[PDB]
Amino acid sequence: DRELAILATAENLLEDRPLADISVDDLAKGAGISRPTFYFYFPSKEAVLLTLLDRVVNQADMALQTLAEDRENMWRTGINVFFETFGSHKAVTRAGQAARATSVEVAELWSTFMQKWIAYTAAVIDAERDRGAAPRTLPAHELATALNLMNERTLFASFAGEQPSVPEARVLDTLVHIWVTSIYGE
Amino acid sequence: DRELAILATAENLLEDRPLADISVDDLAKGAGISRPTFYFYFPSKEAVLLTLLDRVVNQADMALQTLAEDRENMWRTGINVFFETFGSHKAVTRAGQAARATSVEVAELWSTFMQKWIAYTAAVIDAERDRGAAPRTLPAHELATALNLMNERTLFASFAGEQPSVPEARVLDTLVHIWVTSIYGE
Ligand SMILES: O=C(CCC(F)(F)F)N1CCC(c2nc(-c3ccccc3)no2)CC1
Ligand SMILES: O=C(CCC(F)(F)F)N1CCC(c2nc(-c3ccccc3)no2)CC1
Repeated sequence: DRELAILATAENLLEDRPLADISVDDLAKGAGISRPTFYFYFPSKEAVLLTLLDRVVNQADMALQTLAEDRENMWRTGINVFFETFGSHKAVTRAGQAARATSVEVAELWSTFMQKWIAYTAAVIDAERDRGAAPRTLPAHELATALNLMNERTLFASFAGEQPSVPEARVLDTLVHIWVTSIYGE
Repeated sequence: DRELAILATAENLLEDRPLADISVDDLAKGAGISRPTFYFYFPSKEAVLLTLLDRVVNQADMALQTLAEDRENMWRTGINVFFETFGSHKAVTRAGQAARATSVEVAELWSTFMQKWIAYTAAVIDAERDRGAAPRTLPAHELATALNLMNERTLFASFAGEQPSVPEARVLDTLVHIWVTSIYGE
């Protein structure tokens, strides 16, 4: 509604600058509403970012669910959900990652979804071991945890152009290599 | 001197609480000096953390240099330098990681050492490929980047007891598995 215009404005401004340099006034002005009208839809600019991040993590989650309904290509398509979804929302991903430090709600959102994505990873590794396609090496949930944390750090360093980082055009191939060798390697 | 007592005090208090809840007064009081005497040695409590982190990253770096003067055990000993060094300084590591967001000096320190550690990793992978012990798969510097970023995120999640995290007692074996399979796996 006006809610969607507030969310579009905040995502648009986050591309230009950090949430510290965005006023509820910029957000109201972008959405064609007054400041007190903003406060009807959101308590803070921090609450706007939480909603933007909730939409992006659920978009990734729903795409992974769709997939779940050649072993290298299987993992590549799964990693690609996160590459494309977060890569299509870099400003929100970057701001949301930074807000984990200062928002308990943002930290718990991120934590909830990582636990879900790790549990799905471990379940697929377990299924691969059960069909005899993968060796019983590390505990599957521990392997999944380290690989998902690798993806989190690597994808977000690439998207931010951090030094150091894998170039964005090389990051999917890099991560697929490490997943497939670590999951199938004896 | 008095400098060492300020640094010992700050590391001691960081174990109890975050740098936000430590006053220059706590630091002065711990070191048996006055507040203005503190300002003779350090401009801010933020400068104390920068020095503490510089000492820890250089301790790791010097231990790695010592090492550099069975392939699974080679990588295990190298990863162990970082596990033991950072694991022996969890309060400083945790505070230092958080300060990357709000200190350019802390972010550039961390960046400098990651670039060095990635370049050393890539050089060892290159040497392993040159002696025919490792296959020419991914670009060595891209593989090294992702593996080092994996270690950074995984070690620091374990030490902080984040949810999710690999249990501290399982994190070295977890990371050695993923390094050896990804470096030696075809
Ligand atoms: O990368 C992230 C999370 C990234 C983040 F958010 F930063 F951590 N992944 C988490 C989920 C992984 C997965 N794929 C499949 C699958 C199942 C069926 C068919 C195809 C694939 N199951 O689990 C892909 C990689
Ligand atoms: O884990 C980190 C960095 C961790 C951080 F800081 F979080 F990123 N490592 C970076 C350095 C790696 C390495 N080991 C050896 C070696 C050489 C000779 C003999 C034995 C080992 N060469 O490179 C070990 C893992």
